[PDB]
Amino acid sequence: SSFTHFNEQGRAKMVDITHKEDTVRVAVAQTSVTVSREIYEKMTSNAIEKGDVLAVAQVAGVMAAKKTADLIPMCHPLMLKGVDIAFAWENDGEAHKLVITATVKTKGSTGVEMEALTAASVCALTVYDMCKALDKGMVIGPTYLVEKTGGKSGHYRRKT
Amino acid sequence: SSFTHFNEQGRAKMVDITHKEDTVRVAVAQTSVTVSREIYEKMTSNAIEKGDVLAVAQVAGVMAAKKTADLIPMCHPLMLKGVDIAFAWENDGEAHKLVITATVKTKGSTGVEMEALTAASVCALTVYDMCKALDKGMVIGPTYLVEKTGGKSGHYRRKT
Amino acid sequence: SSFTHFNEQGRAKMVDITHKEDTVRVAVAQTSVTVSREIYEKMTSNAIEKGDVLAVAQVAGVMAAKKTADLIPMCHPLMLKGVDIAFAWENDGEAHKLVITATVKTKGSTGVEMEALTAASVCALTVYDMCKALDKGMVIGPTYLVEKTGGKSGHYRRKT
Amino acid sequence: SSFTHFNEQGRAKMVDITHKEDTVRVAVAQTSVTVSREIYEKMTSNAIEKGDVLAVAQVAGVMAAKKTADLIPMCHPLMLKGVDIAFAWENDGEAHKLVITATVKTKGSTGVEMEALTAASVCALTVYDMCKALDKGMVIGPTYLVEKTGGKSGHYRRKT
Amino acid sequence: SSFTHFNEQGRAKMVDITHKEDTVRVAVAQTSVTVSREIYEKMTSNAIEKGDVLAVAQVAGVMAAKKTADLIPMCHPLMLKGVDIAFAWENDGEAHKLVITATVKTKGSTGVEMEALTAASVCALTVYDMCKALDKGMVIGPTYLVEKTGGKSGHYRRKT
Amino acid sequence: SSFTHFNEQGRAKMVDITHKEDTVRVAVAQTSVTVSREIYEKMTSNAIEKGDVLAVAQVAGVMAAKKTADLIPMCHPLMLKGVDIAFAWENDGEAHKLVITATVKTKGSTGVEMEALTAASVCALTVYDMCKALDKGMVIGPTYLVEKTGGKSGHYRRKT
Repeated sequence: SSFTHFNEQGRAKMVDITHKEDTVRVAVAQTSVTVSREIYEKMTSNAIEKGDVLAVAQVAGVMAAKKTADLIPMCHPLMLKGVDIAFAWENDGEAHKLVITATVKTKGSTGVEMEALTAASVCALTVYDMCKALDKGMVIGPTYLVEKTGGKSGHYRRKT
Repeated sequence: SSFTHFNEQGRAKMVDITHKEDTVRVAVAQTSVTVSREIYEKMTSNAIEKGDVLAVAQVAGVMAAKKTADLIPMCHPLMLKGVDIAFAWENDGEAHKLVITATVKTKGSTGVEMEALTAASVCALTVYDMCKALDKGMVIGPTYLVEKTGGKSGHYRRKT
Repeated sequence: SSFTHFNEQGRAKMVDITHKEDTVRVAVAQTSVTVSREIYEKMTSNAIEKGDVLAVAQVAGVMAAKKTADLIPMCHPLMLKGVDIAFAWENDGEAHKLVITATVKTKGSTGVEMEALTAASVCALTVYDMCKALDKGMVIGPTYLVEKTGGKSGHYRRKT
Repeated sequence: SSFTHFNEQGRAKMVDITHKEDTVRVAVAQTSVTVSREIYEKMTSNAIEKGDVLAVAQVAGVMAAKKTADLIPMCHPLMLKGVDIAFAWENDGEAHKLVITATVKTKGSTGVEMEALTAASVCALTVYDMCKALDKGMVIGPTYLVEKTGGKSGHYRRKT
Repeated sequence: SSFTHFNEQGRAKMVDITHKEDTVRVAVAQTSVTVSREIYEKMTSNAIEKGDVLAVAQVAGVMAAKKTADLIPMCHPLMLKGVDIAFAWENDGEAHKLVITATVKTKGSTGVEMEALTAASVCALTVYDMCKALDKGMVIGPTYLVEKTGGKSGHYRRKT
Repeated sequence: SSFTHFNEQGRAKMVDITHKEDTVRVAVAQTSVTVSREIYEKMTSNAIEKGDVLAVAQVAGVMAAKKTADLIPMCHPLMLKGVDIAFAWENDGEAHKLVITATVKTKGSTGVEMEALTAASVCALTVYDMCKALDKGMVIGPTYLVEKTGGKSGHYRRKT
């Protein structure tokens, strides 16, 4: 086993994928934002705050998926065919945990794990930006790959 | 207490900071990447792999700090005065944990918490991109604010 | 009277504003999207379509204000202090007309008319993108400046 | 009929077009800029002002077509195969009206209506930026789709 | 003497300029494009080719000045106050040489040498892009700083 | 022979390549940075300065290849399949000359000469940015195309 993102001189390169074949590739990444009770309360009630934080974070996440190659040095620029995000409130203890799941799809010679991970990361950062006025102690993550299909390494799926 | 990023119609807005005063503001954010033993071994030895993953991730993180306003919908575009990142290998158990700490500085009417958090997040994503060929099970985070100075809310510092 | 955006050789330049003074500047721009009855009905009822088109368009508009200098060749890159957008349904006849009003604020040596106009334009384009599946005949505009304050030319205000 | 840009949770998503087939797609959009007599005179005579406003606006429009996915939240990033813009002075009354027509072409599973509309919009905004020193009362639009070919909805063509 | 763009760990950082004072800074950079006789002939006659290559290259150069921080890893994002470019045909022998001179101005705690150099470089690349259909043998450069004012290192001026 | 980047009205357009066929295309560009003895000494010894300038410049160059269409007005946005850069110190006299060679690969209907040239140019500019603290007299270039394969004009190769 060995790195693929370094060249003959030990420096970063964008791996040549010219020969590889084009297949349907999908990647699912997950992260979360743990928040204070106050933040959870204001995000789940429209009694006073009618603003939708998730709608904004969703948009940021989708747009981030498209900006992945602009942010990750060696990532290839791809023609994403689809990007969607799903939210779910959970309770990792007594604290409220917003779980974020990003799914990215494409047709090409390279996976979209980075696009999914980046979409999830920026989605979380946006939730943080929209709620930080209430509390700066919010915690993002862990962030990880849930699964990916297509490509050489076949189907990947985090064990649970 | 209340959200600041929503307008009179319950939709997202970039808060007007015209009246606020310009002061020295700093923000420190932290995250990490937990990796397999193989990834740790190849990143800490130059015997075969001479490529520097941290050098690439560092560059990505600094550039991400500058792209923060392009990624986070309601963030103000700022003239960052400084951005630096520090790395440290730790052992959150028997697994190797790369700790990433991003520090951002500026002079203005709004904090740089998002710039620091974004810098740290993309730095981590880049480490993941550079090592994923070896293992897709890497875990990023938790990501959180360590401290921030300047501004209304005074000095913030996560308790440890 | 004469152009300011052309140089000694008759080609485009970014006008030097080094000597000018920094003052509070605001700009308000307006546009609209005329839509079919079906589009209006689905955007104003949550009975089936619960998606908020305006929330997405609002985010796009704010982000576009920040990208103004990236899109308009000779515009100066500014540290926007605030950006907000307001919506209102009107009836320019028997057809439904969504009126969009973008307000941009800053502190500097140049106005933000372009930022407001661009914010409004992209906000409208986003409404169009979100509803085009229903009808491609939507009409955007007219788009124009409502008013601007600060600067040499003093206070401007479109007569009505 | 129903929206396609919203997901199972009522939030924005980039529609999956993985299954669709790749065909030749074209889109033509139109807009205009109504200007004062003075602006028209200086743009149509090289006696004193030799700067070419249309050359600058043309460049901005083409570049905007490529930035469409960066500006419109749910638009797919495409490999545009061609982008061209045409100008024509008209007289919508006694006032001078610069008509702008943008044509975008590509080969893929999704239309380029947004790319054409965005190209036209930014082209107009650039004309406004280059002439605003003379008058801020310029009016942009209406902006609309003239026609599009390829895709499910077959050939579209605005009736005149 | 020592590098300023590396941190305590030997990796890239954006130097903190928080303490420095804000002064008027200017930078002038120069480059050129050596072309074949055919390219020179078509660029200097409107008999058949009426397209203005310099107008396009000028726009690209100005826009590149603004994108400098997006391209150069450790450059600070600045509020440029002015950007202009000048062209001149010369004869570095019997071959035609288009000389490009970019001038950038700002008010801040850091010079704009990179903005001027980048503006000149992209301006040249654009001339190349517009004429490559005629010949791929065009040569760009040398590219260098002509002079800079303001800052610690005082006034710099290349000896001739 | 004639320009391809101008339309029927003598203004810039992105040439339609819809009909052309997709083939493997490669482009190799070269440039250099001539530096003072002091700069060469600090870049080739780790005795004190352990920072790797080439690692940073390499990353900037690869990322610039992907940003080519954002910088060069009429360039088509492509799905680059590979980007690599190679360095070599030479002595164009008694002065030290860092030679930079960028290779870009893709599969499509248009060459990647601009991507290679842009990658090389920004790589050089980054070396300059990282070393300018030591000397502002560094000279970049000449920059030129070494060779390109695929496409109509067949195989191109600069004579030496």
